Amino acid sequence: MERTFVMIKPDGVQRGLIGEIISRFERKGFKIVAMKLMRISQELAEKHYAEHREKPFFSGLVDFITSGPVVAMVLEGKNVVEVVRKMIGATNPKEAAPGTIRGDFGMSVGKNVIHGSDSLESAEREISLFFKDEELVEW
Amino acid sequence: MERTFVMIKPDGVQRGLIGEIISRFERKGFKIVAMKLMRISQELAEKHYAEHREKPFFSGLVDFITSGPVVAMVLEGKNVVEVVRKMIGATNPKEAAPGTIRGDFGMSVGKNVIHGSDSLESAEREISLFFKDEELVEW
Amino acid sequence: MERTFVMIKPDGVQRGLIGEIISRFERKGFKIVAMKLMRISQELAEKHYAEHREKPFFSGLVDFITSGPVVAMVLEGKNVVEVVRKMIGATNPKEAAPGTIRGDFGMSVGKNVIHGSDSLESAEREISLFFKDEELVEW
Amino acid sequence: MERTFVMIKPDGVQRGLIGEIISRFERKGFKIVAMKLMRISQELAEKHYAEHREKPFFSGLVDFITSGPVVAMVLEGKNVVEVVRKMIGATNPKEAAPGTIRGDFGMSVGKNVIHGSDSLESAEREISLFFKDEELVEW
Amino acid sequence: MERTFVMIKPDGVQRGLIGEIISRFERKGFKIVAMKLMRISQELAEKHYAEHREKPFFSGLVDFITSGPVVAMVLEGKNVVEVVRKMIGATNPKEAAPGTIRGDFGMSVGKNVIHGSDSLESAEREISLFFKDEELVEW
Amino acid sequence: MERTFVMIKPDGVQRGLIGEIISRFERKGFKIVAMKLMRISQELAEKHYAEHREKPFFSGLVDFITSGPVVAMVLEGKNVVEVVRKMIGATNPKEAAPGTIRGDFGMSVGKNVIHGSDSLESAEREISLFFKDEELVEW
Repeated sequence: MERTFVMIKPDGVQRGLIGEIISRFERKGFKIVAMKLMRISQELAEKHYAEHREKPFFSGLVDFITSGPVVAMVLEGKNVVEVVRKMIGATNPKEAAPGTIRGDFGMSVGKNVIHGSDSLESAEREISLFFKDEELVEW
Repeated sequence: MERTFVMIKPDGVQRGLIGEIISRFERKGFKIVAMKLMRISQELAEKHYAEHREKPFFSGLVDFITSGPVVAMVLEGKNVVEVVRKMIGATNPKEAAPGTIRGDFGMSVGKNVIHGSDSLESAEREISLFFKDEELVEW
Repeated sequence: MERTFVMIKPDGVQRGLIGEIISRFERKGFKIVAMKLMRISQELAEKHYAEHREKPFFSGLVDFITSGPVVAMVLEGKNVVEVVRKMIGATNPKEAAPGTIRGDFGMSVGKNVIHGSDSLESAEREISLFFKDEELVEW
Repeated sequence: MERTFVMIKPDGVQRGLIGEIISRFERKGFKIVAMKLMRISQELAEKHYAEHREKPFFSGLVDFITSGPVVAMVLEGKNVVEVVRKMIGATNPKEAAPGTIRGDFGMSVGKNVIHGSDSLESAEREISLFFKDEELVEW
Repeated sequence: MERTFVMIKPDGVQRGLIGEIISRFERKGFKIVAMKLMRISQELAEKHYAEHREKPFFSGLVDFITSGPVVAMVLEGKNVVEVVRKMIGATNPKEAAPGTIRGDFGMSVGKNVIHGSDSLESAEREISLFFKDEELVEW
Repeated sequence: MERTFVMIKPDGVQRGLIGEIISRFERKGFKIVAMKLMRISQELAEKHYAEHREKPFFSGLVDFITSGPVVAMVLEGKNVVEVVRKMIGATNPKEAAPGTIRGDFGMSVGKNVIHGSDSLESAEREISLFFKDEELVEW
């Protein structure tokens, strides 16, 4: 059954938006099957953002995801990857539709509160990267 | 500084109240310094409820608490143990005041949505039981 | 099992509080087993308020209660009568506790947004008065 | 003055979404002029869904609207038919815009929480089908 | 740093929507740097709506913004003019996207709850018109 | 008729709680008859807190209250002073009941989010201190 990775970023955590974000996913009927508050190491951040490593300001992108506690989480349900992407909305919070997490809360592209996997492929990669098998919980 | 332990129980998880509960702690200004979704083992459930092990409802407690995922968490702030207990309210949701978590959501004395340490000592025992030091996160 | 009667009064209806009120009962885990929007007749209003028919505010009660649509409802669950009364709070919203329906929304002793049966007997009388058996719905 | 028919489906009712849905319509300024909790008979369901009778899985569509209590309701206000359609959003909750009832709550096309009339024509037909004249209330 | 003018119109004020509107802007991370409850004079209304003076029903447009207290306010933050325009949504509340203030609350074009500046140019004009320099507050 | 004074303090402003606070007063049915964002001057802060000027925390009070913008407001309605005090709750948020403003949001006795007049006399003094007559708005 389909799963996606979500990270509540340090700005989401620091601004007290964790409950609000989770409620949106629970109201929508998804299952949290893994979740933890953590601090992301340098290495892990670079691995996570590997496809961005030759892009402008890579290190400001990394610096920021290591600048505070995040909530790492795996959601399960039908069309979860795609549905979570639409609930989160466009990377740029000015362009993200109203009613999306980024349209309603995000302050800028760099401070856009939350990440969700792009694709089936990147969900599987991000889930394996952040969680061991034993951290997944059945329900 | 002062820390308390909170558990969103399987009824709170299964009913989609994780976010709402977390939001009350965030709006209150507390800092989540550790958090995880988990399944509680038989042994962990018995150590946690050790004081009630001679009571005739002990199997009802244990079977319930290990029946689905819970969210375990550590909260930090001034008077956190006392303040969190007041926010959660009386064990029996029928007696819990309106505006408490148990008063607004609990459905029975056993299905009361959430637990919070009841003293300084209980908070130290419970945090030690549920978390290793490495799962604690400085902001 | 145990049932109580609830009426969202014409002020609650006219101010747009039906959903909010219903949501508190749903988040609390009660089952709505009968519900309807209605206009209360003169006769129904007098039978309902029969005990106050010698009081000098009786015309104020009756004219108010039959002045716009109400929502009549039957709620079911453990301790529902007592729990619903506590959720609704004291008759005079000035005395009702914060977090109650009357404490959060009521504007005067007469415009107090909502009624809930005050005992087992009162709940049986009121349900009988407002609903025929065929309007009861098993889940 | 324009009216539309809304049905909160059994999944909306069973998941405790009745207040939330009603609040969205009351915040938007519409009047509930009829409402009831009911169970839909086989006959009524088939009549309601008559235009679908030669389409795939008709009977799964019927089976489901009879599988639990629904809330039947008539809303009144300007552009109500069309405005309610946009508030409810696309039949498919994956495609329904964020901020719509189906985008925020719906789990699938079959479990999409709510129905609202398509057209002036089908509102008039659905209202007559579910309500007698005396169940409409003036305000 | 960019600023925009917002007016909560008399219908928004009269329907108790002031907190809700402000919360949407605070959740989005904007700063209120000026705000007041006031009554708009005839002169000020005509000046405010000067570009509409040769359009149909100008005086009904004016009559209405003078028919009750409004909240005048200046918001500051990045892309504030444009982001506030999208949060408020299309002038016509039937066409305004769900999740926008006008899509969720507005009853009609004339009763559309709220105004926000069109452009950098009209923000500067509307701010100067409603506020003296000393009413702006630094933070 | 009866009026009280309310101040959303700099913690309430800086944390993004203005709307939420205002919404509780609006849902309660009170009329805002004057309101403004302001910076409080040293002198205004000392006159307001005159009774505490010999207490060792007086500098902590004054420095805090003049440390960022506040929202000053006048609310009108039956029993407004008493009712608003109950809604706000006890000075020390640890003692304030759940469902109060201070109980749900206050983080310390000094950072308690909000002030409301404590008597009829105090309300007259405070309204006089913070507002000129011309800032009062009849609905």
